[PDB]
Amino acid sequence: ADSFVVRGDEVRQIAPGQTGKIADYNYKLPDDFTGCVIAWNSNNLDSKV
Amino acid sequence: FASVYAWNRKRISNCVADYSVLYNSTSFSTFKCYGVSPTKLNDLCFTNVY
Ligand SMILES: *[C@@H]1O[C@H](CO)[C@@H](O)[C@H](O)[C@H]1NC(C)=O
Repeated sequence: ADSFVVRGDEVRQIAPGQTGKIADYNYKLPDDFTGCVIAWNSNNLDSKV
Repeated sequence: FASVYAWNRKRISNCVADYSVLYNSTSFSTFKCYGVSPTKLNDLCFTNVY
């Protein structure tokens, strides 16, 4: 299980074959990756005034 | 920008498509490609970009 926190617009980059800023410099998946990807909003936990 | 019923078309030529300078300014919610994989964009040269 690999866990992290990313912006809501960059959730689409956590997929095989994607490109962008997260997929190029931060976290990249293999082309023959097997397994699942789960992502949920946490605005009431990781954000503060 | 232009309205959707009067969408603006612009020709692009004689340039180098780096697209890494957009990482600081804007974040794209939708980005799809048809006929070419996104990871192969840095290894290609195009003919008429519109
Ligand atoms: C662009 O990057 C600089 C530092 O590299 C940063 O201070 C600035 O906020 C960035 N631009 C935007 C619109 O966030």
